[PDB]
Amino acid sequence: GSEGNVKLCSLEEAQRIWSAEIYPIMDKSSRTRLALIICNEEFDSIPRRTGAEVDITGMTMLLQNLGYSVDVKKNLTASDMTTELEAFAHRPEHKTSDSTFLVFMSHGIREGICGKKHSEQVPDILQLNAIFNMLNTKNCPSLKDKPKVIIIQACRGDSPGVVWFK
Amino acid sequence: IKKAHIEKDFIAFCSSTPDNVSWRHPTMGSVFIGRLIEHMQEYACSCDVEEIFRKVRFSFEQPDGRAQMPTTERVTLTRCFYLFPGH
Ligand SMILES: *[C@H](O)[C@H](CC(=O)O)NC(=O)[C@H]1N(C(=O)[C@@H](NC(=O)c2ccc3ccccc3c2)C(C)C)[C@H]2CC[C@]1(O)CC2
Repeated sequence: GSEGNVKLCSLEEAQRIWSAEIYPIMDKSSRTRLALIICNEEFDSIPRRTGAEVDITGMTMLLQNLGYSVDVKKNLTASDMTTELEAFAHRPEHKTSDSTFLVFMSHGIREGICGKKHSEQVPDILQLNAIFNMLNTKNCPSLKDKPKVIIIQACRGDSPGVVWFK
Repeated sequence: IKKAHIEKDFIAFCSSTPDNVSWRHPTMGSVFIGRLIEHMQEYACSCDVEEIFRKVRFSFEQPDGRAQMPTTERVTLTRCFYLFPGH
């Protein structure tokens, strides 16, 4: 996939970006930055997401280059995903961290993310509202006042996203 | 006891708009994922993540064949999140 190599901030460029309107960064040598990648490729009732390994490669390479230790979880149900997010939220490493990234890749509907067992008959959905709740100040006090970046690669229904004009 | 906001400092960034499809090349990967990586590599140094997500949406502005519009959702970022790559 992608190398995920980033243009680095110089010492001068970093010092130029100085203010009380920026999130603080912790010490490089001691901070314990974490990122989670949940990628559903193989599914029970819906088609296989061929090419999802190129996405995992690129995101993992980029997140590491940005200073995050990356955890990759594959082919999970909405319940498995909820338990995984609960565990991630309570990791002691967030206390000595300044931020987090959560990357979700799967099929989806308007309501939310598809689990491996999703079908029109029996739904397996992880709602976005649930992700925010599991990572909020109450459920994740270690990430209080720290930016929480969520990335969702998923359909949000089956419409083409267009209107036709003459 | 002291109160704290129950929900603060979040940003979610989805590959398309509510009800709509996202696209994925079967051997080359997702379009939104490829673009987000590229804009992050190029701009993590000089732009805050909220500015990068805007730049990603800009690259999708022209509907060319496989149209999709990434959208930023439920934003409670109170400050600028600069990644400071290399520090
Ligand atoms: C929705 O969850 C999903 C995106 C994902 O898996 O994260 N969307 C689809 O699977 C949609 N489809 C496709 O993506 C098909 N891809 C292409 O036809 C395609 C994509 C990108 C590209 C770039 C350059 C040149 C050619 C192409 C072609 C599919 C073959 C994987 C189709 C099936 C379901 C969709 O929602 C709509 C059509």
